[PDB]
Amino acid sequence: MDVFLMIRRHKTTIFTDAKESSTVFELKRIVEGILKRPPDEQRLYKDDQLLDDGKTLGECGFTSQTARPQAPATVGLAFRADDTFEALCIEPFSSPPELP
Amino acid sequence: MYVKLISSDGHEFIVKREHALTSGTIKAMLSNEVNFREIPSHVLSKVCMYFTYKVRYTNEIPEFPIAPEIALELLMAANFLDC
Amino acid sequence: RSHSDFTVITKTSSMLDTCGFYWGPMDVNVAHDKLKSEPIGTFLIRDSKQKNCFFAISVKTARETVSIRIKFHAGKFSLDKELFSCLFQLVEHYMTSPKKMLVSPLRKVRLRPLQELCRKSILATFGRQNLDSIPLNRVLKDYLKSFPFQI
Amino acid sequence: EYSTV
Repeated sequence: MDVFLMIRRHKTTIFTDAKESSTVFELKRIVEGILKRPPDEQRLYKDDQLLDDGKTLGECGFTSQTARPQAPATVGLAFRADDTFEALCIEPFSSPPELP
Repeated sequence: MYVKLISSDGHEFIVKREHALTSGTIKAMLSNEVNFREIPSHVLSKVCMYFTYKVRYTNEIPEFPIAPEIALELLMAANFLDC
Repeated sequence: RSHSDFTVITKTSSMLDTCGFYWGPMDVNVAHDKLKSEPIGTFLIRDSKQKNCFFAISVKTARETVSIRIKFHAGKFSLDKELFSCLFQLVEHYMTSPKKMLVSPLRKVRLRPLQELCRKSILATFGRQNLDSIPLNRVLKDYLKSFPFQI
Repeated sequence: EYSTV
């Protein structure tokens, strides 16, 4: 089935979907067309787990049951700053105020 | 292809262009970037989920969850975004 | 006749068109055949072909799909012994009670706008009474009062 | 076929 994701880096959030049988590298190819960074300058993360290029989204734990359109799964993104890849940093969203 | 939505706190939300056309307001003010200086990120992120939710299930539909703390601000955005 | 009974029926009819799960003139057979494919507890409001019956509510019970008529007597709405001033106040009552005869309404458009889903959440947490204690402007406060129900 | 309760 289809899996719905949120690819987040710094203050950028990309809403996209893919097949559960699709690979992480295919996801990097999507980010390349959007953010103009090649796949060898990208690293995708599930929580703190670095995802392998050849593993499918289903194998990485992303299932249609756990990543719905109304609750998309969060995928961390880091770019290459010269030698290495920058540390994973996802700016949190704001919070709603206290109820009156 | 894709459009970039920016919240009041500067958070960038990149969604499919066809998904953003759901909002009549966004449809009126779009060429590839729209600035929403009055909508915070936690509300605009929820709206982007509704776009995917509305477009995907437009066809027993699972309920769209809305936390009570964001209901007031989300209503103000939905009335403004016309959706 | 009866005085303010006219002002009530004309007001509910506007709210009947506002909500999505009112199907107007509908055959009893298609109402039961439509709900037989729906999960248990899904209700629906439709017109009644009877001459002494304004509206009917078709719900799918655990055993079978039943259609219950709605009586209006002296400004009060009742099902076929609890009276209610508004028809949707009657719907909300049977939706909140532990009996759960009614759970979800089968709307013509199953996917509701975000404004309606927010409105339903605003009323569920504050209530129709506190609608004027809300830090919201007139345009949004009037929208909340346009359909003030948790339905 | 109608009922009550």
